[PDB]
Amino acid sequence: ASTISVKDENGTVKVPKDAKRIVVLEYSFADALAALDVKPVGIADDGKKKRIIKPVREKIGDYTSVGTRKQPNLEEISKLKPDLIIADSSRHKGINKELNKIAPTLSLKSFDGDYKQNINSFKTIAKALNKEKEGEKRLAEHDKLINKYKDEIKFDRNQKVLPAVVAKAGLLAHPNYSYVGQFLNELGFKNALSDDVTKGLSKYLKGPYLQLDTEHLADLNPERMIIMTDHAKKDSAEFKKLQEDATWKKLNAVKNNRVDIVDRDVWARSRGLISSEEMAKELVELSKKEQK
Ligand SMILES: [Cl-]
Repeated sequence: ASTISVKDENGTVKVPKDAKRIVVLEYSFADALAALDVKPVGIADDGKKKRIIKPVREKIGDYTSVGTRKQPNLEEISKLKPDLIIADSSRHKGINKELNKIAPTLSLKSFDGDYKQNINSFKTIAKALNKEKEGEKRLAEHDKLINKYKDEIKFDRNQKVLPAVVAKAGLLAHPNYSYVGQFLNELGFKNALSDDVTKGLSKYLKGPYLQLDTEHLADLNPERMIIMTDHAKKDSAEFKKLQEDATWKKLNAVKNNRVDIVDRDVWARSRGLISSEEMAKELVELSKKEQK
């Protein structure tokens, strides 16, 4: 057994050179494999086929679900007898010992990784699978496409942007160092949540995100909002109570038609090359709609 030594979040991992059958425990890792022409044999898809973004889903074809990302089914992982497991360095610390009994396991950033960190995980996966050259070519293609979309997004970058999900009668905002915040910065946007602003709102942190009630949204008053929801729906009970609020109606982004509701699976959960390409493409389309 020859191996390839790579670094992951726990140190060195010796990956067998014959690794072909791979179980992945986050969506970004499934994108990484598909980009490299590898079909994972198992995926923690939360029991929802639609959670794997369409172009990735269709490329991979049939696979076996190993259950939720929160609590993967180790019986199902062990039954697959994989060559390699790719686990999330934040989600899967608890099961790491058990996973290592089953197969060589890489522990890589996804859930707690920003845009660049997710890219890096992709690079580690490419190296682990003796596909470094293929990964370089794919990433050069990706970067060229992202920059092409950047140039095609017509929005005025001086309109500061707030990316957020809906939570508890307000917005749970993704700050400038989040995956979404950093990606928007890559596209030349200015996050409304500057470092100073976020410092001044930190008593409202809930882990990685900032809870903003309508009072604090009104104070921030970002020129643009991107609200990520399941199925890109805007008629949930929570969001409707928010949209009915008097302070909401006075917001600069609301009055001026600069609030866009986008798909949470694509924008927040996927964290892949294909999904970030689709996020950028969507911004181009939105920016080209009848100005009105
Ligand atoms: Cl997620």
